[PDB]
Amino acid sequence: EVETFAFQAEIAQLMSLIINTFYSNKEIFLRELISNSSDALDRIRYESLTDPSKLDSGKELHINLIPNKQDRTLTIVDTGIGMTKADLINNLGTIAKSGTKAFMEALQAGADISMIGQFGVGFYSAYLVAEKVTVITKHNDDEQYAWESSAGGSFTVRTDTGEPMGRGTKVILHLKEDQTEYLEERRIKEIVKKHSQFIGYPITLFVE
Ligand SMILES: Nc1ncnc2c1nc(Sc1cc3c(cc1I)OCO3)n2C[C@H]1CCCN(Cc2cccc(S(=O)(=O)F)c2)C1
Repeated sequence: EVETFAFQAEIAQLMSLIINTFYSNKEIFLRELISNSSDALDRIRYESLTDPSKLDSGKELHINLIPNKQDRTLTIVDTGIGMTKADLINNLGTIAKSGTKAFMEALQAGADISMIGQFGVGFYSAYLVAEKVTVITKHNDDEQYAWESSAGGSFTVRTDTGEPMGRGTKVILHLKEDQTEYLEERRIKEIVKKHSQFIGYPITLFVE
């Protein structure tokens, strides 16, 4: 049972801007996703101070980067706090509406796409390099879901039938045909070193 949803017009507008604007420095997507993973790892660590039981779904706090040339995917995996169905359908968009407006205001005033993370919507920078994004996520006290969107104004949510994760989020980037450089070990290493070098969690780059 797959549910189909329309993005708020403001989010659809943001995604179109990311897809349509000529902007050569696409590699910033990876910093934005790693930063989101780090923040989600922080969140579950903090929650666990008052309530140790929230690590019952996994004590290890880390990030994996998994390239796959057969599937033409780059997956960013974390064991952070995860997202609920209510998040995927309602709450993320509610919060992202404000950040999107500020970001577009800043772009008018002369900012560039590389500062998107200051507005809380760096996730959508995935669409610089991906034709489709699939998000697998599991939050304590909710089920594992698959969110998916190829932009175009809509997204889908299903209960995920795949391998159970425990707790956390997988962002699966289905890369555009001309963006397969982000599957190459040397390129990913370069980018993580340049932009994500002080992240306070292990980042494991899987080999093909
Ligand atoms: N890896 C990750 N792990 C966990 N979470 C991640 C994440 N990546 C992202 S970004 C992302 C990923 C997406 C997306 C949109 C975005 I925008 O659509 C499909 O998938 N988020 C979502 C976070 C990013 C920081 C701002 N919050 C606000 C918030 C909302 C609701 C509830 C709370 S609360 O419980 O603390 F009150 C807070 C959401």
